[PDB]
Amino acid sequence: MKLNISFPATGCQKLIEVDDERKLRTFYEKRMATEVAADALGEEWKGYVVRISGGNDKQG
Amino acid sequence: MKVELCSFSGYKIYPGHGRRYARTDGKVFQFLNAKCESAFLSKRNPRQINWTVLYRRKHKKGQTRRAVKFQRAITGASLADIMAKRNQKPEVRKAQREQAIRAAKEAKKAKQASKK
Amino acid sequence: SGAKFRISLGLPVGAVINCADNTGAKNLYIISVKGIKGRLNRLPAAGVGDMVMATVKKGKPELRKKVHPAVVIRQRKSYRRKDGVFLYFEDNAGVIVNNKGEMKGSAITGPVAKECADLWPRIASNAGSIA
RNA sequence: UCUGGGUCGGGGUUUCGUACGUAGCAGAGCAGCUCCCUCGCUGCGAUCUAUUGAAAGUCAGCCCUCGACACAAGGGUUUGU
RNA sequence: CAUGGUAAUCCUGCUCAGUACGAGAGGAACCGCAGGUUCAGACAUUUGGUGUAUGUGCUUGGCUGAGGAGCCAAUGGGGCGA
RNA sequence: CAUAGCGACGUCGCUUUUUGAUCCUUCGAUGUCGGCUCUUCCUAUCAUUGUGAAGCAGAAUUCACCAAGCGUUGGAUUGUU
RNA sequence: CGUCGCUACUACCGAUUGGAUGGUUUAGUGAGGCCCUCGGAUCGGCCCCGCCGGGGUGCCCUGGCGGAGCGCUG
RNA sequence: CGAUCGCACGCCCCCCGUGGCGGCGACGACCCAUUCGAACGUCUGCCCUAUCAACUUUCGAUGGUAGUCGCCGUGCCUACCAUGGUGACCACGGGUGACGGGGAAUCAGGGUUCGAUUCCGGAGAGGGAGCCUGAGAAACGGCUACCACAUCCAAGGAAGGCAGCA
RNA sequence: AACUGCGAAUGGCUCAUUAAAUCAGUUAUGGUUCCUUUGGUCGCUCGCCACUUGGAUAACUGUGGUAAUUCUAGA
Ligand SMILES: [Mg+2]
Ligand SMILES: [Mg+2]
Ligand SMILES: [Mg+2]
Ligand SMILES: [Mg+2]
Ligand SMILES: [Mg+2]
Ligand SMILES: [Mg+2]
Ligand SMILES: [Mg+2]
Ligand SMILES: [Mg+2]
Ligand SMILES: [Mg+2]
Ligand SMILES: [Mg+2]
Ligand SMILES: [Mg+2]
Ligand SMILES: [Mg+2]
Ligand SMILES: [Mg+2]
Ligand SMILES: [Mg+2]
Ligand SMILES: [Mg+2]
Ligand SMILES: [Mg+2]
Ligand SMILES: [Mg+2]
Ligand SMILES: [Mg+2]
Ligand SMILES: [Mg+2]
Ligand SMILES: [Mg+2]
Repeated sequence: MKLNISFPATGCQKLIEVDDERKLRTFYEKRMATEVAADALGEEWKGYVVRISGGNDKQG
Repeated sequence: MKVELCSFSGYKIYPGHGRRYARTDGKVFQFLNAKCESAFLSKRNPRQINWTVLYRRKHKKGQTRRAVKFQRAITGASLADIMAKRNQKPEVRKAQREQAIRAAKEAKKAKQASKK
Repeated sequence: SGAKFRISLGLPVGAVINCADNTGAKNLYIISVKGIKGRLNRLPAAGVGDMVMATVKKGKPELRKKVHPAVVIRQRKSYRRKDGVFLYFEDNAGVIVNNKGEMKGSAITGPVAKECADLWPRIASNAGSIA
């Protein structure tokens, strides 16, 4: 499950290819345009709240 | 731990529970039990059955202003350049606007003097 | 690959199921099931993915008084799918095939059980949807 | 016995599906009051809404209580190389 | 443990292998794998069946002055049901 | 090419799942067809296990041996066997 | 001239509760669209008004962050 | 009840001196007229058939009243009324190997056959049905759904309409 | 390139449907609608931006998803 993380204040969006579903289950069953504290993704994401903004199915 | 599906009643269905119904038209449903299945097969509306999730959120049972804009340097001008330009408040803009007036007056009168 | 697992049968000999292909038949009267050794007094019964011998009871007259192979693609009896889901369909249906497995017709109306799909690839290609 | 096991009660689970009563400028309307009111008020009215995923049952062969209550070192028949 | 009973059976698909063999047409087998049939012994987590828990709604006729609460109709009928 | 597989003319047997022959038991009565159900037994083995032979290249088939452990089904017509 | 016999052809009757194909409909189910009544996942403005703020003079011209007014609207 | 765009570029200066005027257009518009039209109406005219003589009238058939809807007039539809309407001068029904006409063939005169086909009008885009947009479409070299075909797939989906020229 | 405007409802093909229906002549819209062209009209109204007001979206940069399309998402 790739992640197109993007910061509007700086551009510099990048694609991160995670493999731990435990990191992503803080996102699971959250609608779009909702803010999730992404402290479940490693230690590099502390103090970070992120907003879901879409995605694509397995079929694109 | 598989996919959790939802019923006629909207309840969460766990693996090993309930049935799945595949109609000929291609739509497929799943039901938690035979109470939910029979209700669906009798064409009873889930929004009129009190214990249904659809009823409880229709009847509302049991249940801000943000604005930020950030200044960024653009292609053609650095952030230092745009800040100094937009911070000419102490009569620097007055200096530009007064040299503009004298240049406009002297150029317009000179253009009238150019012709004869 | 992997062989087909056991499912609930539901359709004995003498059951009239629908005909989901465009061959011009409206139903198939099951007269026997392929691969049934059988037992005393026990009717040979078939589920989805099973080859049967069937005679169309109504439909085009050129198909009527003949015995055709057929493959059950939908069954109205619930069957367990080795992962807890008990699936059943709105109706019993089948398609007319030859002994080689290819379908006489060219289209299938309605879903097709996954067990029947991966057992008969020629049915799978013509399937509108897989249940 | 470090008590025991009962009987009620409580909680849990679960089954059905939202109780009586009260309230409503909810309600097809209808019948009575019009100095009255400037759009109202007195009754009848299936049904609807809120109280209310409420009410009711749940071991008798469901689970846990240590809450209440009484009761339990008692009875009878036998048995020896 | 003397003694008595005694139980498992058969098939298909994949691979071997379009191989051996054969002029060609055709066309195997052992090892291994995945499953079935008939039989047997159980079991109820799940799906289904039952259902007088006479459990809980719905409902016809009647009956208790009415509401409420119920009851009778040899299980009144019917829905869901531990 | 008699004998892979067959076997005429003849001849020797076995079996009691055919049908006769007889009339020993039963006439102060042994309920007389078939089917359904259910168990067991026989082998003269249809299939399966192990084999031998062929006019057995493969496949399929046929003959024969040890062998009855297991199996031998669903139906239309007919009271039927 | 007719029956009878032979050979071709063409129609007819005929069990088959025969068969096939158009078209018009009763009734049942009913995809989809449109309209109406809702619904409100979201996206904005106003009330900003906790803060440094401020100027005709604590009585803000306001420059941005920020709380959130948990209200009024599109 | 113009917050639009180009073309050459000039006039007035008293109030002065920085502003007011200026020509050619282009784009635009609510409404009127015209043009291209469109739509529904009036009168008259059609092939064979009675082995089609009574049809329409529930579910509108005929008319009235009042509405809804449509661009408008009307049973177009709704409600309440009245029982009407059409037929041997052929209704109604059926068939057509029927798109209609301008026309074509044959020719004393009268007539008889053919007109799918390049002009005019109509209809249709495999069969029906429903619509978005637009002045104009029930459009199909637009969409939506069903039916009949048929396409590619990693079977998770996606995409169609030569009675246009070949 | 993309937004915007226009056109794409014309042409071309075919004759299945269609028997007072279409169509031909004739007549009406005083029962209607009409892009575009052209001609009218655009100071007729008393009523701290006008020296000109606001936000997004394209195109573009950048990250992709999908076996796949004139498929498209986030920033
Ligand atoms: Mg039997
Ligand atoms: Mg209790
Ligand atoms: Mg022993
Ligand atoms: Mg045995
Ligand atoms: Mg009653
Ligand atoms: Mg009562
Ligand atoms: Mg009594
Ligand atoms: Mg009685
Ligand atoms: Mg039941
Ligand atoms: Mg004797
Ligand atoms: Mg006797
Ligand atoms: Mg005797
Ligand atoms: Mg006896
Ligand atoms: Mg022997
Ligand atoms: Mg025609
Ligand atoms: Mg013509
Ligand atoms: Mg034409
Ligand atoms: Mg336009
Ligand atoms: Mg058209
Ligand atoms: Mg169309």
